[PDB]
Amino acid sequence: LSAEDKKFLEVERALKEAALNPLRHATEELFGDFLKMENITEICYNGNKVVWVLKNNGEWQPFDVRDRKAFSLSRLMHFARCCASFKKKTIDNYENPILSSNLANGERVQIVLSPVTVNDETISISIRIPSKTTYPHSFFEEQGFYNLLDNKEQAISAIKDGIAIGKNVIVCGGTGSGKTTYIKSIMEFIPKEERIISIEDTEEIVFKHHKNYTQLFFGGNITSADCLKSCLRMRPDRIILGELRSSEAYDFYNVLCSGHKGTLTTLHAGSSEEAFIRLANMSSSNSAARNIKFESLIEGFKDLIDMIVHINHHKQCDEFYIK
Amino acid sequence: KEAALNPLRHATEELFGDFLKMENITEICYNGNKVVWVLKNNGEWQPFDVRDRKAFSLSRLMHFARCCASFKKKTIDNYENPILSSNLANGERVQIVLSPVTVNDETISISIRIPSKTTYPHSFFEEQGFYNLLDNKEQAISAIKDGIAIGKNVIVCGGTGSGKTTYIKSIMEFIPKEERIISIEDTEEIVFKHHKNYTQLFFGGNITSADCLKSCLRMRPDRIILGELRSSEAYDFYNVLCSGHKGTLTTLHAGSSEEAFIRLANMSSSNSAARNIKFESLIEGFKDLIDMIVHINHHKQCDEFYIK
Amino acid sequence: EAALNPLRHATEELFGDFLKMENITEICYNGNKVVWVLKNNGEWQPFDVRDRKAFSLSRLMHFARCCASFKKKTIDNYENPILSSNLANGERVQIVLSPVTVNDETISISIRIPSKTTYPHSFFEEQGFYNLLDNKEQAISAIKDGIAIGKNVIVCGGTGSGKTTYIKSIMEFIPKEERIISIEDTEEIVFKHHKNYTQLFFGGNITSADCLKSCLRMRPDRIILGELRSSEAYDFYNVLCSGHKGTLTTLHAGSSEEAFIRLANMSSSNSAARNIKFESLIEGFKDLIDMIVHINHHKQCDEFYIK
Amino acid sequence: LSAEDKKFLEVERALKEAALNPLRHATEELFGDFLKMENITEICYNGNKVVWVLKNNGEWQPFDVRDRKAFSLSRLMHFARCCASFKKKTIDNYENPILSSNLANGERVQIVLSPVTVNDETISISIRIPSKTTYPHSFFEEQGFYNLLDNKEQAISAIKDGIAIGKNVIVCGGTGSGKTTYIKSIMEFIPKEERIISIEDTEEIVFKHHKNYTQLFFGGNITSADCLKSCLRMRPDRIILGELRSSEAYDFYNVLCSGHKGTLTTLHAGSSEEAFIRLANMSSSNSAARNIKFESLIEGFKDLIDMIVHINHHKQCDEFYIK
Amino acid sequence: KEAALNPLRHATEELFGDFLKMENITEICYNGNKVVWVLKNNGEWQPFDVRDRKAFSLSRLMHFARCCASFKKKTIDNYENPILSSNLANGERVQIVLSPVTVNDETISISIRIPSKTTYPHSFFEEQGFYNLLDNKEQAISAIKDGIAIGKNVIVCGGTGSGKTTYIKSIMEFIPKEERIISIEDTEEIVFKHHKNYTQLFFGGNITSADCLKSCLRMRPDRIILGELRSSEAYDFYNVLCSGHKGTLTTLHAGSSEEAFIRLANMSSSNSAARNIKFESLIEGFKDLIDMIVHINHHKQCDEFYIK
Amino acid sequence: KLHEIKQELKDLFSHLPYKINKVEVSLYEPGVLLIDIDGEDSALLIGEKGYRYKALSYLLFNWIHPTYGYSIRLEISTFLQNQEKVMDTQLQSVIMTVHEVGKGQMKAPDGVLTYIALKKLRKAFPNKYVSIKTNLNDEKYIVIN
Amino acid sequence: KLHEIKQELKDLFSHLPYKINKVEVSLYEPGVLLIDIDGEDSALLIGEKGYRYKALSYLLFNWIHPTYGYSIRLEISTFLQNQEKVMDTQLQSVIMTVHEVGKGQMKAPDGVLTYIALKKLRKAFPNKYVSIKTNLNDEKYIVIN
Repeated sequence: LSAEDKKFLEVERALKEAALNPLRHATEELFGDFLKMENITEICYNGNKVVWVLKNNGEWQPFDVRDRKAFSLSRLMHFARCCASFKKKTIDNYENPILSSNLANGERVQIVLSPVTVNDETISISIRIPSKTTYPHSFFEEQGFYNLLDNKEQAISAIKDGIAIGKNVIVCGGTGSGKTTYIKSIMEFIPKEERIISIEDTEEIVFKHHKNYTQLFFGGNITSADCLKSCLRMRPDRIILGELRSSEAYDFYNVLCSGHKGTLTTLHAGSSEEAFIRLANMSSSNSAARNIKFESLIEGFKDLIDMIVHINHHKQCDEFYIK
Repeated sequence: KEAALNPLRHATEELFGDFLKMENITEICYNGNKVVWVLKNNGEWQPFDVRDRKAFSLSRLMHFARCCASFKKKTIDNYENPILSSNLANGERVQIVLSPVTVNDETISISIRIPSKTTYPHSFFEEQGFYNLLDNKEQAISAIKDGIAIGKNVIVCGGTGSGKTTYIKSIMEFIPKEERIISIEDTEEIVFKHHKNYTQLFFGGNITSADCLKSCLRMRPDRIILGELRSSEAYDFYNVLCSGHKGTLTTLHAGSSEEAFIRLANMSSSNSAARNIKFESLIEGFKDLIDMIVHINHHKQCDEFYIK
Repeated sequence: EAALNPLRHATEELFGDFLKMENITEICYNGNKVVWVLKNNGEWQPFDVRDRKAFSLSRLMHFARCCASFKKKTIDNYENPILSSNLANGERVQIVLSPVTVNDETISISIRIPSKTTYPHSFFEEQGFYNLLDNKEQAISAIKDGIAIGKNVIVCGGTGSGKTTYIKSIMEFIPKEERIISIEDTEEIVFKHHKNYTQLFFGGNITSADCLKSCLRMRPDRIILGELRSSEAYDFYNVLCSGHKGTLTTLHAGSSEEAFIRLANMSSSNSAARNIKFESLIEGFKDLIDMIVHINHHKQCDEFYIK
Repeated sequence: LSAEDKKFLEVERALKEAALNPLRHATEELFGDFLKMENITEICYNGNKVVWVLKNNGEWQPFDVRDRKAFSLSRLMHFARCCASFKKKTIDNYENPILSSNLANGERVQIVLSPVTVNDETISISIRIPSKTTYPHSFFEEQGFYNLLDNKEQAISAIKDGIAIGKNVIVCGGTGSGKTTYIKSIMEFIPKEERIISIEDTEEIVFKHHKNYTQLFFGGNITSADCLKSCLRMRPDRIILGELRSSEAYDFYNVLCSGHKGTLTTLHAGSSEEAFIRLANMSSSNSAARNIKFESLIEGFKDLIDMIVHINHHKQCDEFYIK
Repeated sequence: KEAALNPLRHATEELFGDFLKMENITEICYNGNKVVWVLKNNGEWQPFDVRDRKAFSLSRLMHFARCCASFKKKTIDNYENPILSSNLANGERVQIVLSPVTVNDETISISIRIPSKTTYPHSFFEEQGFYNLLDNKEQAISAIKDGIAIGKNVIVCGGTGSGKTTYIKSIMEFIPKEERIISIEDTEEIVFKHHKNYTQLFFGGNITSADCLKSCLRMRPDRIILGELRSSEAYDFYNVLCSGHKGTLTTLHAGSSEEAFIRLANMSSSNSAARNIKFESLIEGFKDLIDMIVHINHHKQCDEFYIK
Repeated sequence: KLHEIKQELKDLFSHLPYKINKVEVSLYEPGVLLIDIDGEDSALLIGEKGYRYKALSYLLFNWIHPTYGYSIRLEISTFLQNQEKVMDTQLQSVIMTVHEVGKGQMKAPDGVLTYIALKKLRKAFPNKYVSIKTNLNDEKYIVIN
Repeated sequence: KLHEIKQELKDLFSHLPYKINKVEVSLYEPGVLLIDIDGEDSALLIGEKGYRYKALSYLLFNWIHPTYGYSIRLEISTFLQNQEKVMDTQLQSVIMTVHEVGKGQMKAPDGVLTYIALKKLRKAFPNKYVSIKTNLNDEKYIVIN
């Protein structure tokens, strides 16, 4: 009976692979050479025979693809349609010219078509590459992450001791600030005996110091809030929420209110004050928060967030907010 | 009932039997990597390797999961229903998560909540220093004893494992023995040591917590004991309060009294019938009707006793 | 009367002895061979029915299905374990079965008996209802003259204060020529001085607000709203503004100042009150309510508020 | 061609009469003797073999109908179903036990059934009789209408001169205060040269001093607001709005804002302050007013209403509000 | 077009021909009782008996009504469509109401609005004392002349017959001749005495006033003249303003400047796209963008000239 | 009931003479009666652009639906089936727009034609929301989205 | 396309042996393909309470719908036709509650049974809002109002 279940698993895997094959093939045909590059964060196509690669160090590098059959309009439309259909969406030159989707290994794809782009021969593609390499916190201390703070060693102690005792911490910055790489480094300071539950859409967080953990993933008809609701029934000591983007920010607020300490998350913000505004604005789109004053939403987060670390565009902390 | 019951009982014993026999435990967890984690009452996680056990295979874990689902007329699969909240045969809560919500094909997450089924007298709480941290200590004990005798609306709040249900059972002494009690629960936890006239209600399947709340209003209760507030039924709970019966007891997850009120209004807001009500009015409504909130800390002591 | 007979015999066989008892308000069966009766004095009396074949699970289930069939509803151990129905005459019944009840062997039955008693107001005077008041004889004159002339009156207090009992006795002072419309959940009000009246009842998909709306289209002289609970307080408020005389109602509140606050907060939970300030609501009720009688747990008036 | 149109009109009248006949017959069967009574305002049946008649003088008179076959349950349910179907509604002992309808001559009917009434053998019926008789304003002056006002002759001058110059006037009171009878009496003081347009659901207003006028009526799929919209396209000097009941009160507010003076209306209120509250609450249920502060709605009416005359239960003015 | 046109023209002449030839009239009304009421420019209603005219029968009046309806691809009947807004052949507005909205079977209400088609120069307005009531008289004339030259958003408000459109035509002198003008109208009233580069848009049937507003934004106007604000298109008119073209002219029914703002917000509110926007924000938006409001009284004089 | 209706329509057509030959009343669909009228004076009951036909169809509904519980289908000569055929062209043309785009619209036809059009559009287009919406010009359109 | 699908399903059923004799792919409805599988090892593809049948029906959808644009009807032996007949009983019982009351509900069936039930209930019940709502117990119900 186990041998029949073991055999049927192979039927499932073959059928999953069958589904992903047209996307995996269309991806390799266009972006294979670029996806294989080391230390990349983003790949962009702008509709004029140049592929732009953004490296981890912040440098944009162009590549001519005028010679490649893969960057024909029909082959780019094929790829876009595979992307669309993979997340059960449509992309067209009419009512759906904008697509947010994913590639097979889970990287985010943004596609824009005419008439949103400049002309009918212009197709825009942006692929975000997930944070892969894991750095120890020593790397941040050695490479000058805290150097802009006029209280360097006091701030480092505060993050270490705050993470250890179970303070609610948010790490914010813009895209490519290294938010996630930094969250992972400070997981070192969560006592090894704590049961961690992480919530992400793709696997980025790594567990180097913890043995009792479960990773939860959202996508399709499973939302981040569905994972958070499940998380609370799984007896966690620590909840790591990969990123806040929209309405789940208010689900996160209710977790903070439920007597749960020691939460760790990231969002896109330019400072601690902008983080609170961003939190309140993301929470606003939620059912429970539809009749809540913005000012009450803001004050609610301010009473509950212990530390905010903001990272600038040069991967240094420029604000260490302590409550 | 027993055609569905036997498969689950044997599957539970096969997998978690050695761990369910353990004393003074509060949680059993499986993370899909041959280790059974037990959380003890003293707050220590203890790992038990089960790689050498034939009982732990993907198919046996998956058989147990489906048995757990069917027992509560639910379904679990790797498709539309990869998250399950259900129960073991004797009623302990089970959270099961499958791929694609777990990291891969071969990862099954299982979390079993072990109830503290022992019932302490309130005298035992007093003697162990439950109220000892409090500045308003003597006024709290008097409010618990006299307030619950007259008939007041009390919420016991705190985190998981803080012993909210245990404390609730203890304060039931102070409800006069003559009063008719109606309880509303997910699982049978509340006991009736002092009351002969009572009816237990249990929600599941087609019957929601809110259907039990509406029913209890037509069953002439003196006291209504709602096991726990979780979501939209907080709005129906507020209606139960507005029809001013003698008193109510309930539990909630909150870190303080002020967070309890925010939390009550938040849960009521997500109800369709409250979609055009000001959040302020929801809060204020609960502030009118709730008489005492007892917050229990992580060391099982009251660190805040709110009295209206 | 044929389809109104197998229920009569089923009710007769099971609850006959208990239904014939005088001065009762509730009959409960909790699935454990004990019939609990609530008397008008507020006391529960157990009756052991273990030595009766009539309280068998097969018999109780026959009764349950009769109540279901009578109101064209269903009751089973699956999708439909909770039933709201009526006995042949009209008394409300609530039946709960497994799996909502504790086990296989448990049926819950609750029967609500309508009131048919009214205390005279002279009873309240001689039992010392007004004795806590420094202005006793003025307060008695004020309640009698006020109800007669059409003043808006609220009677408040807690469970077991006798709010409804008192409000029913002061109905004596409404002139007998007045057309009265009452709005209730359960039949408590008894009409002994008025021959022109209509009773309205809410429940299910019919709200208190619905009866209030209907009431305004039924040419009433007086409106008696049994009790104020929540959002209908706003509908009640508009009735106070629509040019009628002398609305009577009850409320759970501990004083006049608590009453106005509770009135304003109850109104604020109405969808139509979304854009109204709390301050406008409270001042509104204060401008319209003439008298508030608060009764304590000893069933005496400890606050007599006059506008 | 005129002879064919004249002939087809008789086909229309015969088919209208055919539709109304079952209602007209069921009405006569039950309430014929009572509807023929002089000086009546309401007829009520309470579900216990007594028909209650309310006279113009405020007296309730009972009539036993235990002897009449017409007051059987099935005959009463037949009548109720005729009433329901006449306004394209249903009445039943389940989801629709409450009915607001009309009789053939346009009188309002309110019907309540079990389970809203006390038992299955109880049917409630309330018939409102329209204000018929027209009184001259001299009747009001002679019979002591203004006698409670401590500035009698000044108030009478104010109403006469205010109506003449085109002030916005509201007459309020409870049911049977004689609101409509009073509106009609003060139409005397609108200059005879003014084009009046009235808006009602049944014909109550009479035109004794005016020759240039049009009566508009709402019912079914024609709302009061539809008539008000049409009215503004019909070049009126004076707009008489029979009664304010719900959302059309905000349509009436916009008319006042459109630079239209000399409007005349009634509503149910117990004083001038209660009239403003009532106006704001009725306006609240309207589309344009869904996001308007109650306090702004109140202040808006207070800036625009010139006079409010309130009538007590003894048909006397107890408040003469002047702006 | 002329298969539908001829029946209406002859039916109009048969009924109202003698009254439409009358000079200095503003309105023709029929109330269903053999009397044609004519409103003169001097504000006097004059009754003309038509009981002796064979032309006035129920069937002829009903034939005219249907002809009036068909001309504008509309329907009129005693059933779903008893209220009609339409036009005569030469474009004058007609309001027709039938039973059951009128008092009986045999009552037809007809209201015909007679446009004042004569165009006065602005000098004529100044000379007749249009601005003479005003305290801010000279600042008003300067704001009209200089403000409209630079490009400002102005609303002309007042009641029916106050001559709003007439006044609008006069102030068009002060729009520089080089500017491209787009007008949006129900009926052709605006004239172009000073501008060679212009396009007239007319709404009807499938094309709403809002469709014309959206179209004009893609037709590169310097000035947009919207005939009148009536309802939901006030929200689309606000969008026209937000895209900051050089200037706009429009009319509205309001008793003052503050009532104009309330009125603009009220019309915008009844739009589906504005259902979750605060009424305050709507008002404020208009207060930001509207530069001058000219209110004309019942005697055709400005009694308020609002300047931002 | 069918008897009482026919008894009343023959009754009426000879209290006020039309050359009316057939007056049939029959069950057409669940809850719908066909009233079928013909004769030499049949075009006199259709009227100028079908105004009398429309009046009759409303008036028969307002009598028969409240009294007998039935909706009606009126036929005078071949008038209605001609109107349905003409309507069928435009209507097949609307459903081809709503299938090549997803969104469509057609002006509401005269009288009960709108309601026939509604059911036919509601039938090709489960699962899509067919309803009748009104223009800023007060023009009625059947809208599908 | 029908060829590529069958070529892949036969392909797969002999890289991991099941006694599989028929694998047909055919057009079933507009935009719907019937995939029909039989053999001695047919019950091994249905699985304990149809869990493998449900898995296969989702997996075939997730492959065929994104790549070929077709939705799927899966049949293994007579499994689906039996489930449809069983579901037909309760489903007529619902339709008779929604016609004697107007309001109804049935618990969402397993896998594509829900979607078959939706279409059938959406067909009796234009014009009525057949949708799938979830309760406080996280139990899915098909609801008609």
